[PDB]
Amino acid sequence: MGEVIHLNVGGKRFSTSRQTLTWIPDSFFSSLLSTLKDETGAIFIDRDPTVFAPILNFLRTKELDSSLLHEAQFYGLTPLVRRLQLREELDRSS
Repeated sequence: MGEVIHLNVGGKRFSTSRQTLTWIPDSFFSSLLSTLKDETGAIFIDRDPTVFAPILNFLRTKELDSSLLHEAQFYGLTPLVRRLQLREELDRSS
């Protein structure tokens, strides 16, 4: 049961599950999977992959581990955006 989704994000390859990409509703991925594919049949995402790895690992693990915030906003990853903004609030000295 389930579906394996292969992604090509600006030339860097990732493989994940449909579940991982769709637990956040109304996101970029929600729409994407409701498209452009490369030679290999992977879904192509025309974005810099530099911070995609930490985005993907958040979607997998539901825990964290700025450009990350900006990409999370682009992809419409609501809880990640929130937790990143609150991380900033936590650090405030004024």
